[PDB]
Amino acid sequence: CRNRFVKKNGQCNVEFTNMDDKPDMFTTCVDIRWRYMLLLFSLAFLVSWLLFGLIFWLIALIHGDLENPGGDDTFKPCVLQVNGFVAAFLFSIETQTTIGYGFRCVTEECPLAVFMVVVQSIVGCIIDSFMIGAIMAKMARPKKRAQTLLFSHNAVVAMRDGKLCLMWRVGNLRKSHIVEAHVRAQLIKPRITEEGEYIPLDQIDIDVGFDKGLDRIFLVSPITILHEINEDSPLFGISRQDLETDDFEIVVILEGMVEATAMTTQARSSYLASEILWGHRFEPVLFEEKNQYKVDYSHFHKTYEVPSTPRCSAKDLVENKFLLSNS
Amino acid sequence: CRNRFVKKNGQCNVEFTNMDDKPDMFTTCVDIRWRYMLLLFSLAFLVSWLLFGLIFWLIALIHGDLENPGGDDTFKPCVLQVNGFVAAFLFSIETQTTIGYGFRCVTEECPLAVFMVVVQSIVGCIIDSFMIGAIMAKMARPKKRAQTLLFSHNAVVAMRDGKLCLMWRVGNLRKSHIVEAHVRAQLIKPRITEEGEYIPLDQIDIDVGFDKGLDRIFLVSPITILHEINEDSPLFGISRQDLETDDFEIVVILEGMVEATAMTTQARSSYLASEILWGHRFEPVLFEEKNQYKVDYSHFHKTYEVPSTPRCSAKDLVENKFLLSNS
Amino acid sequence: CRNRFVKKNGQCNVEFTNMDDKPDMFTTCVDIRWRYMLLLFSLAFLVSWLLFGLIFWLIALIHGDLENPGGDDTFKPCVLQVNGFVAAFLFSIETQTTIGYGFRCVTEECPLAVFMVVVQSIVGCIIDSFMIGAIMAKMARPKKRAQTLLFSHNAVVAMRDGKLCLMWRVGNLRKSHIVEAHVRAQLIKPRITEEGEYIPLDQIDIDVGFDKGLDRIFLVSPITILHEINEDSPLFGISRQDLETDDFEIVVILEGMVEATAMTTQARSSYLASEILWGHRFEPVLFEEKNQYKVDYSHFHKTYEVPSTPRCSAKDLVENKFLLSNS
Amino acid sequence: CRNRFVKKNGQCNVEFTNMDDKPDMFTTCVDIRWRYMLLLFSLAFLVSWLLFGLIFWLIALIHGDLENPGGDDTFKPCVLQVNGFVAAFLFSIETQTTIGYGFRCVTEECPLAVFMVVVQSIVGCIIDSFMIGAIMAKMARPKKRAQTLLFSHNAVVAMRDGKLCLMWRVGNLRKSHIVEAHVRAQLIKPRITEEGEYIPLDQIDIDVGFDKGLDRIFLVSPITILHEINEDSPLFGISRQDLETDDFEIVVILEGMVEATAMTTQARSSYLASEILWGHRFEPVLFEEKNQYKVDYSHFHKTYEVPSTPRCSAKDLVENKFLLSNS
Ligand SMILES: [K+]
Ligand SMILES: [K+]
Ligand SMILES: [K+]
Ligand SMILES: [K+]
Ligand SMILES: [K+]
Ligand SMILES: [K+]
Repeated sequence: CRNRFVKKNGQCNVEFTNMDDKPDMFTTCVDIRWRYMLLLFSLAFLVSWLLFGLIFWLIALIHGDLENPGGDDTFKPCVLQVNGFVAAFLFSIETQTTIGYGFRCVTEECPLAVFMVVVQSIVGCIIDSFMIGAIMAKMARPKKRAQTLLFSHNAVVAMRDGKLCLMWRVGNLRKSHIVEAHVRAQLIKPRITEEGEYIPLDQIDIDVGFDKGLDRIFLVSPITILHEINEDSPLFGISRQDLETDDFEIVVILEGMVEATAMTTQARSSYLASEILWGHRFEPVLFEEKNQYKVDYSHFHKTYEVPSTPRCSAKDLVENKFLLSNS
Repeated sequence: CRNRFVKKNGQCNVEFTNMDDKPDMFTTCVDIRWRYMLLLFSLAFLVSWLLFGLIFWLIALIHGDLENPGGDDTFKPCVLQVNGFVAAFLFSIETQTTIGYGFRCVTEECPLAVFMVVVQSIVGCIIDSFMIGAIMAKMARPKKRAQTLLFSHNAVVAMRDGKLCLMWRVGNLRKSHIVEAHVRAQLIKPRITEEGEYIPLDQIDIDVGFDKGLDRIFLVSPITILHEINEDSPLFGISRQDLETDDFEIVVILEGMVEATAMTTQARSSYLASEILWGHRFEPVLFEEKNQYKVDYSHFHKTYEVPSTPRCSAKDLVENKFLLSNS
Repeated sequence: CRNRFVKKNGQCNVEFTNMDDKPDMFTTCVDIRWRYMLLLFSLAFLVSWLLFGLIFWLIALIHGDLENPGGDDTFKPCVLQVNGFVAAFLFSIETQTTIGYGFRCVTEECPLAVFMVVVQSIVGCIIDSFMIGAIMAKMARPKKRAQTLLFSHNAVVAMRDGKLCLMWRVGNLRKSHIVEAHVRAQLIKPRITEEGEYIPLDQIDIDVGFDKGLDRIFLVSPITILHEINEDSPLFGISRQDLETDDFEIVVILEGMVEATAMTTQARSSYLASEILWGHRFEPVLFEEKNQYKVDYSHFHKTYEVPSTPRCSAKDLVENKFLLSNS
Repeated sequence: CRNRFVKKNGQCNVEFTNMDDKPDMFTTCVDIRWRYMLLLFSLAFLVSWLLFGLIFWLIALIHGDLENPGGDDTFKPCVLQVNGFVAAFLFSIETQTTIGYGFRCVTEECPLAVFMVVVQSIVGCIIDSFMIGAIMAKMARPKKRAQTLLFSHNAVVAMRDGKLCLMWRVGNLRKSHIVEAHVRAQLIKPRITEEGEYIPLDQIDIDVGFDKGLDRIFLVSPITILHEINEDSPLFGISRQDLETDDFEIVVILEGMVEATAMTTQARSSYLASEILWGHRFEPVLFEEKNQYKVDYSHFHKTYEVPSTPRCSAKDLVENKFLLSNS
């Protein structure tokens, strides 16, 4: 009844508080939402359009263009047809977007106006490039990527090849592969060291074959991950009855390079002591039909009872062999 | 005669069925075909062009512009020269593309029309950016990348340095390298555990040197991968005659970071029991000519018989030594 | 009092000198600062605008356009309305930016002028593309990325589970995870080999569990890294009093794939002999409140004394057991 | 005198011949040279500009526009001011580039002409996007990236800590780090197995500490890589005199994730038997000056003689100890 450290869906159940400070662009960019980033960029356009519009309007005002927007034989405006702020605003937009309808058109008359068109051209170009890049950042780096990996709802304890094992099933929801895929597991419980030190949650490795490289998996059809419960296992002393009492949690991990997303992935899940099914085995999901193999995923989470499974702990199992040898 | 789990070309022979649900953009993007994605984008242009065209047409209609498109001394249209829907449509296109010929040109007269030009400018800019990004997504993340790695058509069993070995050849088709390249192999067969549990396809590691780090290869010219068949090998009890009987499959893997594609790669192949050549050795592909080394790839798949190869299993080989020692 | 090889913040304290030579674009690009890269691109625009402007001006000059910019019935200019260098300059800008107001407009009259517009169009397009790319390079590859990982200010020496240990704490400042995270540590001191060879700084591994795969960590809430001090440890012979004398440094590393930045990361820190707190333990940062777990980061760096901690070295600790056994 | 398998600069000395076939875009793109890719894109522009120009010219021809380009009260051209092929060509360019000067301007008159402007707009947009992407491909994936890692010109054999060792030096030419850096080495020679099989070049691991994880290095200042020559070493039986006779090659590798280029890297070099200096040691490159450490890279390749170095092989060294024990 303690609590869930990692949720069934992989989400971690911890919140951070009281964090100190630092007084980056790429991370900041991908962290913001679409609607806000698009609002941001449209704001960037408006502001720059309005700014230059204001400048061209000032220039026109001072030059006397407002009273002679089309010019004549004796008089040439800085920008043709700026008759007021709305016109200046339009000329700004038309310049920066590069629409350039041309009714409002810069002339050779004013160095400053020519300068301002050069500047706005460069700015408009810079802004666009930043928008193209930010849109790719948030594009190729989404926070929501759909889980490509499935863990079974339950783990189970059963005999395989003379050994009592903790077992859980992993699967790939896509035809795409996972490169250099490998698995890990941890038992999560609080504990007090013999020296009296309290460890709120201790993370204790569950051996899935790392030392022989057998934690490395080639995952096509769903695979059943195996933990042999032995002297070195944290579950060594745990019997079926201990299970309905004990408060602990097992975190399971699958890591690898997903050929779809191109990025290294960590898929997570969790089994509470109460979510482990003793004396059970998974229903087979894999079937061969003539020319081809098929996986039926509706059997993925399903299990069946194996009543011949011993109800004592692995430690009892071992100790009993040594007890009936000597006598 | 059972069936092929992995095809010679690396393709996996399994199909998934009965999958449950989830109710992403980047993955969705790269999964669609070119012609459809290009059709999609052209559709995006049409729709937005038609939409704004419709809006400018409504504005023109209500303002009375249709009857005075060029305006006069007493009357100024919202957008010059919109005389009907085709003209409005053109003005829309010309605005969003930023072509801006200028015959059809927005004026200062109508706040709403100016507003709409601003909006369309932003939208056109957003659309373009998404097209530039999607085209890179599908660009830098192709599904068809040409296999850069070659496995020999056959594996073989022969003596090397006093040991009976399973051997197969791998090669790089490019001058480009593979960083942190390493190999793996698995024997694939169904089996029943002593407890009566049926495993439709069990995946059993074939030791290629992982424990000594010898599974790690520096691949320039083709290399012959070696599996010593010993007590711990699944092939320990298999003789030449067992081979023409037995139903099983060996999957071979090569993983590494391809310096060409920049992405971590898994190259796969398969050898059926019937595709393993007992008492054979690969023809050498590597030759030194004066100043330089050359590889002749026409010898890559070729093998020759070594009649002195023992036809008994490795287990017989060992057991026989112990049988002629003691006597 | 020797010196700091690695700073507390991970920065390395070494400078390179007397480096020889090589007589790339992507690296060169990301190495330059924003303001200089933006200045660079604006310079690229100016230069190309000025160049073509000069060319159109020459063409106009030679054709006689300067004296008849608008043309007439008997005479057609190469580019309409180029009346001087400022006009030519404007036409250049208007062409390359694709603003194209159209008052200055190329005609069918001069093959060379048409040619030049084609060329400038291609160049302007090339320049833009390079600017869009460079801006992404520097965008997705920043030098300043905010440290996502925290090391405790101090390490400590205390008993855990019957063993004297060197301990330090690591933490993730973000809810984002670290894929395939693992840790390392080194003792840095100069030394002289028995053969008389001087090694200015020798880097000696501190065992954090690599051989059992226990150097691999699943990091959610802060974790305390453990080095058991034993026969094989460089700290085996070091007591509490040796600590206030000895001159040495311990470098701690955490490597992994950060799910935020998408890139493989190396976080670093350092503990001088004087920064190690003997007979101390870290304050717990992790607390369970009902439905959820919380981390209080204000306790991250904090420690408390454990007076029962032995002040002798691990070697003394061992040797003393063997001394009181035999008697 | 045999030959060089790997050049001092890391380049591999092998050429492939007689390769079979496959009947991708991203790889193909980055493989082509700049000048050709830029020529390619400019060709793409020309072709599309010429094509549509031809179409608008046909349309104009058939409509009768060539004889009335400006139109009048009773007659409206499909595109204003197309008076011939040069004009049509200009209108094409002006449309696709989106310059849109506007002297040549499409009208509402011809559905086909409007259609063609829509099509060309989409095509021009597609072409541009492909150019922006290809330029990034070749941008972020260069073939020439400057070597960031240096190997010493020579290896050496000397005693360190009671053991005869093969040694070579590696260094980072940049302040940038290498994440998860690790080293490897191989002895390359042809050999004949006891069964009579010829291996043109056999690649035999040289143990740099892989089993203890000591092949993993934290590289700041140059480091001297160590191979202890022992029973399991291929160099076990090699003395100083054997060195001036023997024909063999040692390939050295350094792999890691370069924080600069963001990509996993393999740096390579080679030492011929003749390039190994027996009874030598590297000059120290690292020096501490007060507040800071410095590396002098002009000492990087330099070595000095250690006359006390034994000239016999490691095997002799061992065997001699056992010879003077027993007597
Ligand atoms: K334009
Ligand atoms: K334009
Ligand atoms: K125009
Ligand atoms: K090991
Ligand atoms: K990796
Ligand atoms: K225009």
